[PDB]
Parts: sequence; C-alpha cells; structure tokens
Amino acid sequence: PKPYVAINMAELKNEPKTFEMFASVGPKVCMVTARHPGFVGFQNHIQIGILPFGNRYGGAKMDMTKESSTVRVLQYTFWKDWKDHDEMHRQNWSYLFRLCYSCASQMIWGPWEPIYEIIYANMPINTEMTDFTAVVGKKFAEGKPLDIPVISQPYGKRVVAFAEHSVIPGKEKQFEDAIVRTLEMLKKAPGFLGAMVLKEIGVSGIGSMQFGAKGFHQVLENPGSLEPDPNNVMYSVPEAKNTPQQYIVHVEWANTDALMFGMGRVLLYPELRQVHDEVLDTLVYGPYIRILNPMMEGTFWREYLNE
Amino acid sequence: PKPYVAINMAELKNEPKTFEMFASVGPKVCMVTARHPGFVGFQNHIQIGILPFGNRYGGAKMDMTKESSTVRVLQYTFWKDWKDHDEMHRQNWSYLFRLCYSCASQMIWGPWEPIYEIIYANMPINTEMTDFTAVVGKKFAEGKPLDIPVISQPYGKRVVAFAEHSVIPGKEKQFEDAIVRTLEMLKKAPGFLGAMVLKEIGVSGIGSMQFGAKGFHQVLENPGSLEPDPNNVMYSVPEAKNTPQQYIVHVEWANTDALMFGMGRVLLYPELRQVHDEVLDTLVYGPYIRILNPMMEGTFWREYLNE
Amino acid sequence: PKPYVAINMAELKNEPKTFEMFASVGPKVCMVTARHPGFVGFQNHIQIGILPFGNRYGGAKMDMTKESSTVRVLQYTFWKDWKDHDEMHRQNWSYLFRLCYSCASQMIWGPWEPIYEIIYANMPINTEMTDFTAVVGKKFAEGKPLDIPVISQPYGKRVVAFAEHSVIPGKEKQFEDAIVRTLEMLKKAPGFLGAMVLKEIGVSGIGSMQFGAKGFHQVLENPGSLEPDPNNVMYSVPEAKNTPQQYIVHVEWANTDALMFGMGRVLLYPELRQVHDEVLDTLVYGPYIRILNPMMEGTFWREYLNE
Amino acid sequence: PKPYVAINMAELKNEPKTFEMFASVGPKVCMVTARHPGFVGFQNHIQIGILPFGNRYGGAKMDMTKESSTVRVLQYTFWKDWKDHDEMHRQNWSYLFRLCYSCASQMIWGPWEPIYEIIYANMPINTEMTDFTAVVGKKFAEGKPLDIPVISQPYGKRVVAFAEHSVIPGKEKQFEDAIVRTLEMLKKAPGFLGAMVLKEIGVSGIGSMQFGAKGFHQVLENPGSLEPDPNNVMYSVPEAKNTPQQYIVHVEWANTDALMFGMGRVLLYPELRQVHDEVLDTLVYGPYIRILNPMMEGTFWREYLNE
Repeated sequence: PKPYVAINMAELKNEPKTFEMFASVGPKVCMVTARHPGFVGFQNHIQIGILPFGNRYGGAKMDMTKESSTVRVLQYTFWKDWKDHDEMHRQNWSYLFRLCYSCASQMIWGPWEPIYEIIYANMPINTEMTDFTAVVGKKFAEGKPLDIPVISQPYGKRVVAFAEHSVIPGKEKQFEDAIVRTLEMLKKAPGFLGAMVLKEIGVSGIGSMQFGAKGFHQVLENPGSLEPDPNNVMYSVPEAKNTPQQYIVHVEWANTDALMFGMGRVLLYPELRQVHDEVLDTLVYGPYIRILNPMMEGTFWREYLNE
Repeated sequence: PKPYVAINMAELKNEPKTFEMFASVGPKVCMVTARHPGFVGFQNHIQIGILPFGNRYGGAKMDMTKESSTVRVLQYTFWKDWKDHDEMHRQNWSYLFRLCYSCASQMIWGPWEPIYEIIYANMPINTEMTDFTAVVGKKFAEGKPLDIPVISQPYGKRVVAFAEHSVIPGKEKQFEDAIVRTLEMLKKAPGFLGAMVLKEIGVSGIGSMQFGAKGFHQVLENPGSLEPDPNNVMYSVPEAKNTPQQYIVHVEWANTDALMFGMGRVLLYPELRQVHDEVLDTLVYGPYIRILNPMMEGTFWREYLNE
Repeated sequence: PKPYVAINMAELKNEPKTFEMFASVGPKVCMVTARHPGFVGFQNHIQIGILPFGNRYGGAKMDMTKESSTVRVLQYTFWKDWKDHDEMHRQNWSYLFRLCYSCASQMIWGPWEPIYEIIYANMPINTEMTDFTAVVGKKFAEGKPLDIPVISQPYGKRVVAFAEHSVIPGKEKQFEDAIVRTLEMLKKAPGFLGAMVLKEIGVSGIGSMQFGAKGFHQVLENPGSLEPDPNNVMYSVPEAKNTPQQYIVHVEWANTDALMFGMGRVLLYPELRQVHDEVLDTLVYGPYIRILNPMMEGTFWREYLNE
Repeated sequence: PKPYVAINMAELKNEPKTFEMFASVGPKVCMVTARHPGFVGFQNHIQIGILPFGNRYGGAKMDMTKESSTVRVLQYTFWKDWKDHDEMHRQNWSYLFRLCYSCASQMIWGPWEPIYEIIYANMPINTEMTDFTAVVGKKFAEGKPLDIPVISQPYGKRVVAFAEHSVIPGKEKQFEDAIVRTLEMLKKAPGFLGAMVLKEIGVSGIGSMQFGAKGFHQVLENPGSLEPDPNNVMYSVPEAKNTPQQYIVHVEWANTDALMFGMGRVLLYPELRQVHDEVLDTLVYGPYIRILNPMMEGTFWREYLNE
C-alpha cells in the first residue's frame, strides 16, 4: 500500500566533519527508527545542485557540490500510518534526541520535518545491475513480463528531481488531476526511473525541534545528554499544514542528463507541454527543482509500496 | 553436492613483496592442491576492511588497504570429503611445505586452517557480464527461467561479507534454524549474490604447521628445502574443533554499499530484525564482519555445489 | 564454412611512430586485401604480454606494453580457399608491397606469414554491448534461444590467448582429439568467448618477403616504389609446412583475469586436467601463450564461419 | 594468595588520538574498577611486536610500533574471586560502559575479555632502581636474604613475553606438569623477572560487550550516554570457556634481548629443550609469542600475590 512520508530537512556546513558524522550517526538514527513496527523504510538524500531552467537560475547548476559552502539533506522515512512517525520519536526519544542533537555543531538551518501523503506513485523496486537476470527470469516464469521494471540502482547510483510546488487555494483538484496526467506521459522519457507526488499533511514539531518555551530552553541549554520534554510540543501535525497547499513532485532518473532533458520534456514536447501548462496555471510558487543524490536508503520501502 | 571447506588464514606484511609472492607462489599451491581428485575448487580472499557497525568499530572502515600495515588472507579450498584435504597435504607434502614455507619471510601470524561443513548454501555459479545472454538463452530453451541466476562476477569484481559467530553451547540448533530463516529473507536485498553458512568441524594441524616437538624444531630450523615429518601431527581434525561452536556466515554482494545496507537489512527492516534477533540471542562472540575481496578463484566449485 | 587463416607476424619498435603507421597504413592494406572475392575478413592483433604460468616465465606478465621495447603484431586474414591469399598478393602486388614495405623503418623481425586450416572452431559473431537486446529478440522470435551467443565485444574490448604448440610426429591425431575434448570442456569457464584450433599447412613466401636471390636483392635495394619480382618465390605454400606439426590454440576471453584463471582451468580442475594431460603428452614445444589485443578487425569473418 | 585474572583485549588505530585516550580515559576506568573490594590491582599492556622465532614469522619483529597501523592492548585486572570481576562491572555499569564506549572511534576489534585462573606463579613485587638498597637492608634485617628479589622495574621499564598455547583435549595435565618444569628451569636465564601460567576459565560477556539481541541493538544505537542492559548477557563466564583449553604463559624480562635469548633457552639448552619438548607435544596451537610493554599498572597486585 502507499506509505506516508516524513522528510527531515536540514542545512549543514559542507566540510568533511559533516560527512563523517553522517557516516556514524546516520546509521544509528536509522536503527532506532526501525524499532517501530510501522517503519517501512527510508531514503536519505543529499542535495547536489539546482536545476537552472536555462538561465532562470543562472547561478545554479545541477552539480554544485565542489563550490557549495553548505550541504542540504532531505531524509525520507516511510510509515504505514503517519501517526507512527511521532509515536516512534516519543517512544525512543532519549536515543533519538541525543543522536540528532549531535548534528548541532555542523548545523546552519533545521531540522524541519513536514509529513506527506502520497497521492500518486509510479515507483519500482530498486535493483543492482547484477540482479536483472534473476528478476527477468522470475517474471517470465510467473507469466508477468509486463511486471519487469526498469533498473533503478540503489545507493547513490541514480538521481532525483525534487520539484517544489505550492498551489492557489481552490485549485488543488486541478493541480492534482493535471500533474498525474503529466507524470503518466512523462514516464516515456528515456532513463525515467519512477515518480510520486507528495501532498503535505502537516509538520512534526518534535522532529523539527519546535517546542514551547520550556523545550526551547532545554534544547538551547543542553549539554547533549538531557532530553527536552517531548510533551512540550505545542501543536499537532495537521495544525502546521501550510496553506497555500504544498506538494513535492519526486521524479527519479538514470543520470543528470536524462533528468535535465527528461524533466524538460514538459517544455519541449508540444503534446506534453499543453498538459503541463494546466499544472503551471494553478501555482503560487514553483516549480523549483532540487537535484538530489539518494545515498543511504532502506530499499524495502518500495516492496511495501508495491505489495 | 555440498563440499567441505578448508580456510587457510594468515596475516602478512602489507607491502609489494608480499603481493609479488602471491602472484608466483599462489598459483603453484593451487596447482598442487588440484593433484587430488577430491579437490573441487578454491576461492582465495584478501581482507580489505572491517564493517564498522556505525561507530561500534569506529576505527575501522570497509576499505582499509591504503592505511593497513598488514594484509589478511583467507584461502578457501573445497573438498568432496573433508578427509581429502589432509590426504592431499600428505601426498604432496614436499611441494606444499616448500611452497607455503616460502611465505614465511612475509608472515606475521598463521597459517591457521580450520575445516568446515556447509550447513546451508544459496550460492550461484559465477558469470562474467559477457556470459548472461547465453545463460538466459539456455535456461529458456530448457524451460527453466527460474534457474537464471544473478550475475556474480569472478576475479575480484564483487565483495564478500565474512561474518564470524560463536554460539552458546546448547544453542547450536537454535542458531542454525534462525540464521537460515534470516538468510532466506536477506536474499531480497539489492545486489545480493549468495550466502552460505560454514560450521567448524575441526582444524588441520598439518595445514596450520602445528606439529609436535620434532616437527616444530624442523620448521624453526628449516633452510626452506627440508620438510618436517608430516607424521608428527599430534591431533586429528575433529580433536581441534572449538567449543563454543564457531560458524562463518559468508554473504556475497555486488559492491560495498550493497553489502553495507544489505547486511544492514537485518537491523533496518523490522520484519527481518525480529528474525535476526533470534540469531543474536545465541551468541558468545560476534557478529564480527570482515570485508573480503575474492581475487583468485576456481569458480568450478559452484558447479560442483549446484550439480 | 570454415575459412583458411593467414597470420602475418612481425616485430617492430614499440614507439609512437610505429602505432602511427598502424593507424594510417593498416587500413590501406586491409582495403587492398578486400579487393579479392575470396577474402572473408580479418582480425589484427598486438601482443600485449605473455602468460607467466606462475613463475615459469617469471620475467613475463600479461601486460608488458609499458616496459617492452618492441611490439609483436599478428594479423589474421581469412580466406574461402587458402590459394586465394597468394592470388590476392600477386593480383595487387604493386599496392601491397609498397604499403607493406613502408613498415620497414620500424621493423626488427618479419614478416613471417604461415597459413593454417581451422580444424575446430567454436567462435561466435562479435556484438557490442548495445546489440544484445536485438540479438535476443531475434533469436526468440526465430525459436532458437540456444543460439544466443555470449557478448564478444569487437575492437580491443576483449583479449586473446594465443597458445603455441608443436607436436611429436605421429601424435597429431592424439593431439587433435585431446585438444578438442579440452576446448569442449573449457567453454564452461566464466568469460569464455570462443576458441578455435589452427593447423599449419604451409608458409606464404610472398607474404614473408622470402624470394630467391633476384627478389632478395630487389627488396634490399628498394627505394620504396619498385616491387620485387612476385614470380621469384622459390617454394609453394605446402613446401614450407613444418614438421614437427605446428598448431595455434586461439581462445578468447572477456578480460585478462578470466583468461588467466580460465586457461588455468586445464590445470586447476582435476577432471579437465586429466583430459588436458593427454595434450601435454604429445608436445615437442609449448604450450607458450601470448596475450593478444584484437584491435582492428573485420568482424564479418565470423558471419562467414557461422553460416 | 593467587588472584584470578581478567584480560581485556582490543585492537585500535595506532595514532596519537588513541594514546591520548589511553592517558585520560584509562586512569578513569582503573579508578572505577577500584571501587570493588575484590580488586587487587592491574597491569595494562600494549603489544609492541611479535617474536619472529627466527624467520618463522619473518614479517614480524620484536618492536613493530613504528610501522604498525594498529595497537593491541591487553589489560589485566586481578581479583580475589573471579566472580568479583563481573560483579564490579554490573555494580558500576553506568560509569564503566560510558567510559569504555568512548574508545569507540578508535576501535577495530574487541573488546574481548577472557577470565583466567593462575595455576603457577613465580612473580616478584616491582621495585624501582632507587628501592633496592632498602629492600636488601630489610631482608637482611629479617634474616631472609633468599627473599631478596630481582629488580623488576614498573611502568614500562621491562618487557613481557605473552605466549599463547592451546592444548589437545586430554593432554591438559601433561601440559601443566611440563610447563611448570620448564619455567622452573627457565628462571636461570639472565634478566628473567618472573613467570606465571594462566588457564582460561571462561569469558566475561559483559566485559566483551556481548549481549543478547536487546543489548546488541542498544550498543549499536548508543549516542554515548546510555548503557545497554547489563542483565541481557546470555551466558555465564564458564559457559564460554574454550575447548581446546587455552593457556597464557606470561614471562617477564629485563629487556627484549634477554627475552629473545631467554625464551630461546628452551630451544638452545639441550637439557631444557628436552623438558620443553614435552610441552610442544601437547599443543593444538602455539606457542605464539607477543611482545608486550606493561605501561600503566597497579603494582600492589603482586603484594596480594606474595602475601
């Protein structure tokens, strides 16, 4: 079935000490998250650049990692029920806060953790280039050759277009109808590895370290080994849902050239351009497209999706 | 059928002179071992690193070869009957001892050669990326598309997780049942290339250069061209079998990221975590996971296995 | 059908001026040879090294190109009838000699051009990695999935084991029966891309620049634009056939590791070792194994072979 | 009386950050261990090299510290009753685990903590070179000049031979009788500073961080300030005792030359060689001899020993 998605977002100094902390603390956080039975997997991204749209963002490029002073992370965790996310946080708070707070020394902004419903998904399981022979054989043995997926390689061997949209109040249904029509045509582009549309349902205060006064002081005063009062989060997840309504159109690609010209198909192919124009007419903000590297991931979230 | 496995282990100086001796002496040892009709192949590994488990082994990393002062080798030889191994040694002792003793100038520890029974195997034949078209065509022609394996590339083009376990006396059956259930679920991970469980049945004294007093003096005094008395081995293979019972869980992977997150599936995927927890409850020691490169190998041992 | 094979052999200085001549003069010679309707293609090799057999040739390695002062070329041309080769030479003598003689300034030894019959061939068509999808589709459409070949990549993207043998007079039939049995078992090795057995039938004097006295003086005195008398060759092709009988066992491999351990299968796999021992018992000379790179080739010779 | 001995073993990166942690964290652990009234002292070693036995371990030497990428520590703690060790761990677990876990970033292997009974001891109190005048005066005043010991200098000013042995099941009594006879003769060697024989009785799971599944996850997930459940150790100390039986023959020496030739006395002095041959005939593994530097120690354990 479709899981819910929490996306933990932060910006950190782009230096080796940051990536060293990713290597030791990241897996620990993941292991704690997997204590909860509603956890179905994760997909952790680093932003490598920004789509320039010609020269609309003429200072951007798809790979800015060599010059950027910061690194933005977008850590997806997938949940059977959206309420499972904060339940896991509270049940494991002493571990999670002390782990996550160890990020602080490298932090410039965040964490900020919106929660999403998946309103459209066309996403395959991941496979390595070594796997496809057995995958093909099994599907033919089962009489389902149409169920043979593209090869979507895990662990940093593909790229993600992370397309931000906010929609004019009252145009949400028009946006959702047109973006699904768009993505159903976009899947013809070479190197297309899947797409999904995430619709914000709220924000996790506890995952965003957003407490009332008491917890704010405990965070600021913390030596690192004392957790803030998790009951001092003053708002529930849906209370923070934004209007204008926010969406992420998440599209995965074999490589950044396939991404650039594949996403460009909605501008370059007249038939698809007419459909995507219906998306554009509904927007307050966007499309703004971040280029992401899915580095660390628990690929079994796609098995839950496609079961 | 399932062969038995001898694993010759040693630690040597990590310098070019060591690897030059590997290139000239290694193939000779292998050719001598092939003189016995019970020899069904070999798979020789160099350890490239250690799985850090987050920062549990924080001084380790998966590839330590550029900084390590030593190199550990793990030379698997496969046998129709475990008794064939020491019979081969005795029949070819003049060649074997003089070849193996030429390693001495580079040796820091070893050799130590435990013998194992294979209690579980899910291991495919090796194939190069050039082979898969013919493999696929043949399996479909024979009506067995389910028999199409993953592409497990030979000669250093995949990586091995070598997971050491020792088990609480009386918990061997519980360990074996639980590890098989674990590996039957682990095979879903991307880039999984096979697994087997090795159960120690003893140690080859002759392969470990472990003699009584007479042979010990002959080894220490040796100019290089005189063999110690092979009848001065004081114990049989089963007499040296360890209690607590020792096992190796040997898992092969497309690459080190697939290894890291694939082996990590037993920690990150709740359903598999519950099963693997049954393994962990039985342990005296482990899991300790060495990262191995299978460089020189006689791939036909998997043909014997899968016939 | 099986073509005949002429192999033009020479040794030249290993310097850029030599390879510049290969790139400009090589194609011209090939185009002149294609003027004859019995020409069915070509496969031109540079020797990159020598198989060391452990340390039997301890000064050799599989890639010696960085240190070697010379480069050996082995240019195969394939012919419907062996007599076509020398006919082509004489019919196109003014072009061929002047092109071939332009190599002189780089020459150390040669040319020497033995002619061979193919007594065994298991050689596929070449295909690039882009081709296999269409090959598979066509073979299944034709109901012949067993005819799907391995991917044998052209133009320097595979390697050749060139194994020289000479056979004790009277043991030719034993050699031929045993080598075919050996190669039929060898094809199981990973990365095996095909094999054929070449049996010398003679030597082309004209292709070897081996004339009587008159033509020898014309060669030595030549300014470069005058051909020697092509009718001054003093022996026919079969008159120069060697006793002890000479053979080439030509085996192609995905890469040099697959070659090393694949060819080693006749030493490392007891069942195959016993068969190959029958080959070894017949030899005056060999096996001596050169490692070749098939760089420039007319791949359609395998289409003639396999029709 | 004879105390019991726990030996905490680990391997860490050989870099200054490791030794800085030894200097600051090491004393803290010792002070915590001294909270238990059964603690009678400690002797903490770094391995500086390996005895090469001629060129049997030809890649080793007695001082490898300048080239080695790792450092092995062997931390002896001495206990009135062997049960006192784990009792101390459990009673002080909050401090001990959080101190020991700070080793994490430097760790490659371990910790592994076998427990031993001392079956033979000929070990003097330590004295500095300033002390011997008063020691001599007191023993003569008491009429016991035979009780004047050698000068065994504390704090890194002597060296230890750490000789690993494992014994064929059923030969333990022969080993123990022969090694005592050997050490009673070995004490004649110049620079001999004492010897003891340690017989393994089991392994401390809590000291080895070997828990059931629950504690394993707590270790891996730890931010650094939360201890695993010390009650989740699944085996008692004797349940992990090895068969083949393991022993340490621990011999102390004025310097590494006295060590090399003194230990060599069992090979070079015919009368002693005959006795030591009876030891060698009982072995599954060994002798393997590590060269240790006893840097940090609580010398009063020898006062308990010799009272």
